[PDB]
Amino acid sequence: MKDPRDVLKRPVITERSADLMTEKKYTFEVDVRANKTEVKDAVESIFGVKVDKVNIMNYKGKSKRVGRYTGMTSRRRKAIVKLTADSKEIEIF
Amino acid sequence: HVKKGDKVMVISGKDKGKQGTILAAFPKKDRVLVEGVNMVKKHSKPTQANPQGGISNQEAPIHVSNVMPLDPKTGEVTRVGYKVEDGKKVRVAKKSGQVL
Amino acid sequence: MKRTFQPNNRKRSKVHGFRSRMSSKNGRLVLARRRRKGRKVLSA
Amino acid sequence: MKANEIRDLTTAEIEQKVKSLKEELFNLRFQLATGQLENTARIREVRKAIARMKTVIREREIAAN
RNA sequence: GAGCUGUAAGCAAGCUUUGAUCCGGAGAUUUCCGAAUGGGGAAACCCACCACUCGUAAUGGAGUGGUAUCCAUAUCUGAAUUCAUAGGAUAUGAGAAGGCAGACCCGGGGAACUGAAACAUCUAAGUACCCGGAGGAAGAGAAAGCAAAUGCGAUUCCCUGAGUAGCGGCGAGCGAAACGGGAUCAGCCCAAACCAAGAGGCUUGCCUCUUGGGGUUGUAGGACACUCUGUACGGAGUUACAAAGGAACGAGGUAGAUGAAGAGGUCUGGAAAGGCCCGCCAUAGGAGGUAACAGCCCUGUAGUCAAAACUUCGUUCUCUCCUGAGUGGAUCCUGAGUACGGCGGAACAAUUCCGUCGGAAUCCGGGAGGACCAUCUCCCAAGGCUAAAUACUCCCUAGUGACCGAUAGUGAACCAGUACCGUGAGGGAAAGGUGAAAAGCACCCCGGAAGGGGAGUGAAAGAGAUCCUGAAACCGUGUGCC
RNA sequence: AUGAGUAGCGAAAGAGGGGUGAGAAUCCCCUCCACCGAAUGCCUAAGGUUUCCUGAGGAAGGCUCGUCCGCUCAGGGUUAGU
Repeated sequence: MKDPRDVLKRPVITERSADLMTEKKYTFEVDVRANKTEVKDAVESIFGVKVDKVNIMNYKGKSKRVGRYTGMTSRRRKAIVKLTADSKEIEIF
Repeated sequence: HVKKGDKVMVISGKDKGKQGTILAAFPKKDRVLVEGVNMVKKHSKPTQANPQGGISNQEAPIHVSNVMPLDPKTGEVTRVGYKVEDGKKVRVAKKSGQVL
Repeated sequence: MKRTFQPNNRKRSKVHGFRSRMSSKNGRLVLARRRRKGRKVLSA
Repeated sequence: MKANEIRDLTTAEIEQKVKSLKEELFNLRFQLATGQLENTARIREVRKAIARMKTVIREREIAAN
């Protein structure tokens, strides 16, 4: 990473994500080459909060089809950041 | 040789002899929309735009070689030429010599 | 966005794999021939 | 900004603009994901601006050496 | 110079005459693998060290560069050996490492089937194939030649000689050369012997080490000694001719610009470019398109032009460099284990290749003309460099076919080396057509839908999505005669 | 095309009531009955690569059917200092 805004891509808005958000946990899509400490520091810098823990998944691509052609979607990296008893990242969802 | 906003006259087709105004141009296909010319009746299903739907009455593009501009001073059809007035090239009317 | 066959068989890759093909002049000849034909897939 | 203008600012001044633009993009992307972006054309415009700036910077550094 | 955001829909949001999309020249960025080169590795991934930077109280984390091997040049040290030397370390190296165009050419190795009706050699064939080296071309090249003449004078390529000579179980078959006619057309440089300078052994001398002048030759030349002649205002050149940079004009290439003349009337028609009756242009009657067959509707064509920037050629200037001809012929040189001989295999009086031993001459000197012995005739070996005429095209541009037209033509006119088959090397398909224009069927009716019947669009709906034409096999319904 | 509406369509236990639905032998629920039980149970490998969950679906596919599915289509879902 060079600028922390290149580590976080976009937030994840689902039912599971909205459920976890009430436990003070936030879910982001992360650059596939970023590691836990990188995400921790990026969230520290961008939002000015205190981070307690970070967990990361790796997701394979899915097979899709539009008519006769077949392909795969991109791989994804997902991070669940647990903030401490501090402020609240306003995702303005 | 003609562009949007020109007074033209149709030379070939069902609407031969009619004259109107260019409303759109499609240089990627050499087709052009002339008002009041080549009217179609599209049967359009109800949808978000035009909620009730029905049978429309619009124009359809004709080929650009079926149409020729009008000479400003005589009103008859003219072939196009290109002169450079003031460091700017202008379409000229071969029949007379006037611009556009 | 590809197709994989036996991505766990190590002997398959150690026999017909790319790095084994590139380890001798004959394997490099094989790769040159398959590139000349225009194959989508070179080796295993 | 057009190159002419970017070319007038000092290198440092350029770097700052790049930083700011990169923040705008972050925000724009988050809004899109949530569902609160109308001008989606803004995204592309910002990306190209960032490039215009980096191009000017490199050109100055090459010239130096 | 007016629209645009590819295919390619849709559906949003936008840009643009303060000039976008688009086309051409020059740049910038260029993740990871791959010769892949920090180490490892099941190619697209893991794990490091050094320096600097970001960050932490610190550990942990991140960014930017460097870190393979071999070779060369050095610099030091320097295993054996003290120096030296192997080596080690250090540096400097746009060095070389791999790919391909299934083509062309140099070198090395090198089959078998087949045929000879069998098989003895031979032929196939120095072919297929494998290995190494390259270049835009490549070895080839300026006589110790041809050959027998009134001689020609480097090399290469085409015609002819000639399917001849010749070689051939002389059988199959293999197979020349010279003369003559053409294409292209230039030949040069060194060593050697001599002169001048310094050193290094030697005692000066001597004698080699180097550097500058010198000189390139056979009806011999050079050295050498002596004459004129010069060092320029003349000549030559980066293509060999030792060597060697810029600057101006012209023509191209890589975008483009301009460019004549019919809405002629009238008939059929869905539509006129067609029929009939009239006109025009032409350095332009190539071609494509447009609702049917267009010179005059469009894009264009003939002819003229046009380049900021990269390039390809020419011409000139500039630049750089530079003696030849004589008289002699007292004395030296003209290419060392070579020319030639033996010894074996290889090859096959024998013939040559390579090794295996030997071993001259050198201008009054040698080598040749099938052998040897003599006459005469041509040449000058044991140093090097040279364009052109020729070979082939993976590619790019412009075109052309008494070439194919979807079982044809490339395997591939369509998301084809794809789908499929195989562990792998590898093998390898099928599949084009609505309509001029989606105007691609609102609405009503039966039906869960599919699919129909009306209505409507259209020239055509029996053109409704595998939608031009639509044969045969095959499958049905009705009916005249039995 | 013919063979030909022929041979197949394999074990092995189901029956009824209710529901859904255009349509039910075959899908869901209930009830009883029946089968395995050193497994036909529990977990977890190799291997497969989304087949997992929710909603929709009735082209194709599933030796009959289908309102169902390992099928189709949209969204989701995999969190380690031990």
